[PDB]
Amino acid sequence: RLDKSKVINSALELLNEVGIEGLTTRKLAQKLGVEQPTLYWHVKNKRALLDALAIEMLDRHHTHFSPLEGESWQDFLRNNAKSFRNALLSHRDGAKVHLGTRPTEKQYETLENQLAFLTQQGFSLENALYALSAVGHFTLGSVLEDQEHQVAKGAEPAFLHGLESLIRGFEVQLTA
Amino acid sequence: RLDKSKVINSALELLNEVGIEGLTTRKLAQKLGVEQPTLYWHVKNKRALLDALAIEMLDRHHTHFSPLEGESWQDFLRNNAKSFRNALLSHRDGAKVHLGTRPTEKQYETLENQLAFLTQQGFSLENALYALSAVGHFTLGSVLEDQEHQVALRQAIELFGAEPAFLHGLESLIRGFEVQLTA
RNA sequence: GCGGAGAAUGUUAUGGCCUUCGGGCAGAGAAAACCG
Repeated sequence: RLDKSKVINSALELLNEVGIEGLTTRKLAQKLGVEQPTLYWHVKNKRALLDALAIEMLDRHHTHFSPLEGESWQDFLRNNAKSFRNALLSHRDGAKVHLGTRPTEKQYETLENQLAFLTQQGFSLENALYALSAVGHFTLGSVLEDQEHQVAKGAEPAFLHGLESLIRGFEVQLTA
Repeated sequence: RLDKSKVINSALELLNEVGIEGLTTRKLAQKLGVEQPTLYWHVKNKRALLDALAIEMLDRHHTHFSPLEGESWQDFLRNNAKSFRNALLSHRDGAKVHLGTRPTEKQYETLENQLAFLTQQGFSLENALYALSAVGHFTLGSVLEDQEHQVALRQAIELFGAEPAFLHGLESLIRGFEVQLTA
C-alpha cells in the first residue's frame, strides 16, 4: 500500500494545501487513509518529513547544479541559481522547508566539484567559496521574502537583474 | 510598573534566551511576573510581538539607513547593508523575526528618499529599485543562512568567520553596480 | 510508581487545564482526562 514514493508525493501536495506551519503529520496520515502508528515507519516526525521534502524538491527541479560541459563559469552560476530558485518555487513555502535542513554528503561532494570547476577557470579558492556563497545567499533570500510577501494577500525581474549584478561584478574582480 | 518599553526589552531578552520558535506571549508574561490577561493589553499575540520586536531592532542598530553628508552612493549601499546586517544580528534569529513583517509608512517614505538619492546619482528608477532589493535580499539571505547554521574543501571549511563572505559578497554587487551603471 | 500509549482533542495561548487554594501545568511525537 504505502511506499516512499506515495507518501511524500501526497505530502508535497498537502504542503501546497496547508503551508509549512499548518502542516501536521496527522493530516498527512488522514490524507493517506492510514493510522498514525503505521505511518511512523516512514516518517518519524514532522521535522524528518520536512527534510525529506527538501531533499525531494532539490532532486526533482535543481537539475542545473553541474555545468554543461562547454559552458562558461558565468552561465553556470546563472543557471545554477535559476534551477536552485525554481526548486524552491516548486511548492508553497519551498524556501522555508529547504531552510533549516542539514545538507547531505553528496551536496558536499557537489560543492567540491563546484569549487574545483571555478578554480579551473581562474578563480582563487578563497574567491570561489565567496562567489558560490554570495549567489546562493542572494537566491535564498530572494525566494524567502518572495514566498513570505506572497503570504500577505514583478519579483522575478528583480532576481534576474540582481543576479547579473553579482556575475558582472564577479567578472571585473576576476580581472587579475 | 509595566510599560511597553519594558515588555519589548524583556521580549527581546526572552527572544535571545528561547528563540523565535519557542518565544511565546505566555513566557513573556511569566518573565514579567504578570498574568496573560494583563499582558494582552500591551501585545495581543505572538505576531504583533514579532513586529514590535523587529521594528526596534532596526531602530536601535540600523543607524546608517541614510547617506552621510559627503559620501559616495557606493559607500552608502555598503554601510546600508552593514547596518541592516548588524540590525539582524542584534538578537538571536534576528533575520527570522525581521522576515514576514510588512513595513511601516515611515519605511516606505524612507525608501522613496533612498530611491531619489540613487536616481539623482545617475540611476534609472528601474535599476535603482533592483539595486536596493538585491542588496537587501542578499543581506537578508546571508544573515538567515548564518543564523540557521550556528546551532550546529578540506582547506575550505577550515577558513570559516561568516562576515568575510558577506563583506566580499556585497562588494561583488557594488562592483557590479558600478560597471553596469557605466553605460 | 508506570503499563495500554508515540492515546485522544488542541496548536502559537486576552484562553484550555491541575490545585494540597499557597500556587502549579503544558504546544504537532501537548497539558488534561479515563482504564489496570
